[PDB]
Amino acid sequence: PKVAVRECGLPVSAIESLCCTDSFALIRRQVRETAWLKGEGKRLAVDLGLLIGERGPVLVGLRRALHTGRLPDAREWTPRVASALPAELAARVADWVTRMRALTRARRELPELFAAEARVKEKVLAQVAADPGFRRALSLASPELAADLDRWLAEPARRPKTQKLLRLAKYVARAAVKTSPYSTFTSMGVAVWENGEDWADGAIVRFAPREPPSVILEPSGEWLHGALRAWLARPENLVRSRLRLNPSLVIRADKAEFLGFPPREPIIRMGLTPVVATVLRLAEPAADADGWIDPMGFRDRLARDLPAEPEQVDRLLRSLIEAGVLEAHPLTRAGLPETGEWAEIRAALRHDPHGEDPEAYRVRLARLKRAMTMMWPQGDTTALLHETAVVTRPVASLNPTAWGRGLSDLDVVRRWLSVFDGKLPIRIVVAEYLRARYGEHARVPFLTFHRHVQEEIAGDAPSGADLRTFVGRSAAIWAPPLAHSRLPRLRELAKLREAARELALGRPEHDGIQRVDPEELIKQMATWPEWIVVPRSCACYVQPAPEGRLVLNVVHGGHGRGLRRLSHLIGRVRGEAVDHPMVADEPEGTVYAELSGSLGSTLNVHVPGTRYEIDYPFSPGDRSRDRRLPLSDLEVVLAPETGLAELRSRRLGFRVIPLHLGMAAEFQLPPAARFLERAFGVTYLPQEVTRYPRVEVGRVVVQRRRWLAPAGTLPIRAKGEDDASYLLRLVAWTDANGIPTRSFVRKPLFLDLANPFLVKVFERQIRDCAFVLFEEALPDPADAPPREGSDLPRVIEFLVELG
Ligand SMILES: Nc1ncnc2c1ncn2[C@@H]1O[C@H](COP(=O)(O)O)[C@@H](NC(=O)[C@@H](N)CCC(=O)O)[C@H]1O
Repeated sequence: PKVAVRECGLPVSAIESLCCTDSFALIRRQVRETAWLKGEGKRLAVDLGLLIGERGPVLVGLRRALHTGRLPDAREWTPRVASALPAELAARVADWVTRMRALTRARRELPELFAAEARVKEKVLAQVAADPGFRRALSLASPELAADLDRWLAEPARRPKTQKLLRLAKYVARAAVKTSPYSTFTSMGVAVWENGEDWADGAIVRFAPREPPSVILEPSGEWLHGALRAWLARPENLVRSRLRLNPSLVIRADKAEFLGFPPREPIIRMGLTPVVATVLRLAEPAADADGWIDPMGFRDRLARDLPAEPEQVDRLLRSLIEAGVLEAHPLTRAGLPETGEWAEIRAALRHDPHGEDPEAYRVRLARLKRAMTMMWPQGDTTALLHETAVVTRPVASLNPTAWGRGLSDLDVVRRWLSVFDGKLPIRIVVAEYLRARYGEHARVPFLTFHRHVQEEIAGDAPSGADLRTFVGRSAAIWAPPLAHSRLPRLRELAKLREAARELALGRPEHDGIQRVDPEELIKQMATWPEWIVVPRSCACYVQPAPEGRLVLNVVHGGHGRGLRRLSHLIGRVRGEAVDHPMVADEPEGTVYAELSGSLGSTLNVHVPGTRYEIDYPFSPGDRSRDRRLPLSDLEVVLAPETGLAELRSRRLGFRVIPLHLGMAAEFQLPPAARFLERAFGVTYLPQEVTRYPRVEVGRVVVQRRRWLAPAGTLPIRAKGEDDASYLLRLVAWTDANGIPTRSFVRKPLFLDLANPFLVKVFERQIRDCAFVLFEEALPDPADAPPREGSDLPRVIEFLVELG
C-alpha cells in the first residue's frame, strides 16, 4: 500500500500563538457562568414560589428578579427575607447573589484585557509570518501583500492596516492547518512501512528529521502550449520539427475525419483531392520506426511521387499542418531544441534559487513573467507560474499493525462509495444511447460515437434528452433527476443510493457519532447489480485523528495518480528517476492505457505508467509504435456482463480501459479525452440550529460532525459600537448550540474563536449569507502527531493508494 504525506509548512504553534488565551478563558468562564446563573435563578424562583404558597410581597419581587436574571433590589434581599426562608434556600440565594455580583464586575474588566491581548498578537503574527518558507509561498501567491510583509519586518512598529493583517492571518491559517497544494505552503514526500515491532510507542507514524523542502518552478501548461503552437506554425521551424499523422484521422473512402487543435477540439470532416489522399498514404512508409516523419525527406519523397515542384509540395504540407491532419512537434523532450528565447525560458525555469531572499524571488519571477509574455501573451491565463515543494527522502515511517483495521475499513468504504459516483449516470445514459441508436450487438468506431453524442448535445431532439441532462453543460435539472426518469437503471440507481444513505443514517447518535459496522456495507454490496463496478484502485486522502481514526477527505482514481507526479517531481530534484511500478494488465483480454503525452497541462507530466497508451491527437507520447492504440483504432461495444459501453482495440482485440493518471482536473482535459474519462474511465472523484452527527464506518470518518445555522440565528455585530462584547455574544451562541471552539466554516474557513484575526475574517465573510455550516475540526490541529528534537508538530494528510 503505497503512501505519501502532505505536510503544512507552518507548525501548529504558529496558529496556537495567535490565540488570545487569557481573555478567551475569561470569555468562556463568563459564558458558562451566565448560563449557570440564569438556570439557577429560574430554579430558585420555582422554590421560592412554593415557599410563598406554603405560607397561607418582597418575596414576589425577589422571585421576579431570580426568574428574570437580575440582581435583587436592596429592598428584595435583606436579612429578614433571608430569615423567612429555609436555610438551604437562603444559602442558595446568597450564593447566586454573590456570583451575580462577581460576574457583573468581571464583565466590566474584560474589554480592556481582550483589546490589549489582541493588539500584542499583531506582533506575534509578524513573528509567525517571518518564516522563510512561508514568505516564499506568499510571494508567489500574493506578491504585494508579501512585499508589505517584508517592509513590516524591516520596519517593526510600522503597524499595517487591519485589512492586510486579516489577509496575512488567513494565509498563516492556511499554511498551519490546510493540507492542500498551494505552493511552498505545504510540501509532499513518500512514506514507508516500518517493521511493526518497533512501535511500543503507540504512534501510527514516526517522522524523520525535517528535510528542507525543494521547490520545482513550472510554467502554466496553457501558456506553454499556446506559445509552442505559435512557434510550430512558423515556416523556419519545419526543419526543427517532426511530423506525424493525427491519430484521430479516419479516411471514410472520400473524406478525412479527424479532431482538430485543443482546447476547442472541433470534429472535422474535409474533402480529399486525389493528391491530398496520396500525400496521406505516403505518410505511412515515410514514417520512422516509431511513427515520426522527417519533414525534409518527406518533401522530396512527395516531390518524386507527385509531380516534382517543391514550391507546392511545401504549401500542400503547410495546408495539411494548418488544418490539423499532419501535426508539427518540436525535436526534443520538454520545450524547443534550443532556440534562443526557449533556452532562456528553460534555463530561468531551471535556475536553482539557493540563498535567495523573498524580495529577490519576487524580482526574479516578475522578470520571468515578462520574458514569457514578450513571447506569447498571458491572455486570460490566470497564473503564469506554479511552484511545488517536495522532499527527496522518506518523510515518515508508518506502523503497519496500528494502521491495519483502519485500512481494512477504508477499503470497504472505498468500494461502497462507488454507488455515489457522479459518472455512473453518465455510463448508464451512454450505454442506453449505444443500445438505442445502433443495437445491442453494435460496434461503433469511437470517433463516430463521440461525434454522434456531441451532435445530440448541440441539437434539440428527445433522443438527445438524457445525454443533455447528464453529459451536457449542467450538474442536472435540479439534483441528479433519478427516481422519476424514463430509464429503468437510473431509477434502480436512485433507490440503491437512498438505501445506502438510509442504511448509514438508520442508527443511533451516541456522543455525536453514528457508527456503521463495515460488514453492514459488505452485506449491502453483495446485493448490488453488476453495472455498479468498483474501481480496482483508489487514491484515498486521509488525516489521522484520535483513537485510531482516519478522516476521509477525498477519493480519486488510483493507479499511481498523484503518486506518479510526486515521483517525477522527486526525480527532477534528485537528478535520477524513481521507478514507479507499472499498472498490471488484467484480466487477460483487458489493458489499461493512459492517454498519451500531457494533454496541454504540466500537471500530467509523469512516470509513464501503463504499457500501452491511447494515442491522442496533439499530445504525443513516449511509447513504441506497437504499444500505441490511436483514437482511430478504438471501438465501442456493449459488454454482456455489465450492459455498459466499453472500449475495444479494433487492431488487437483487447478491452481498453482509459486511464488519466496525471493531476490535471477532468475539465482541463480536451473534449474527447474528457468523454473517454467520464464515460469509460474507472475512477469516481431548517429555521434553527441543526446538528448532524459524525458518521464513521468503523474508524473511517466518512462525514464530520456539522452544525447548520440559518442567516437569522447567528449573532450580528450591531454597529452601535460593539467591540469584544461581540465575541462574548458569539461564544454565548456557539456554546449554547454545542459548536466547538475550532471549526471549518462554509473553500472552508478555519475558525478559532480564541483567534481575534480569524473571528473578524469570519464576521466579514458570513454577512448576507443564507446558511452557515460549521464542521468540527477533525483532526484538531492540537491533535497533530508528535515530533522529535526541535521539529514542531505539523498538520498532515496521507495519500494512501488501496488496491
Ligand atoms: N473539517 C475539517 N477538519 C480538519 N481539517 C479540515 C477540515 N476541512 C478542511 N480541512 C483541511 O483544509 C483543507 C481544505 O481547505 P482548501 O484548500 O480547500 O481551501 C483540507 N484539505 C483537503 O481536503 C485536501 N484533500 C486537499 C483539497 C484540495 O486540494 O482542494 C483539510 O486539510
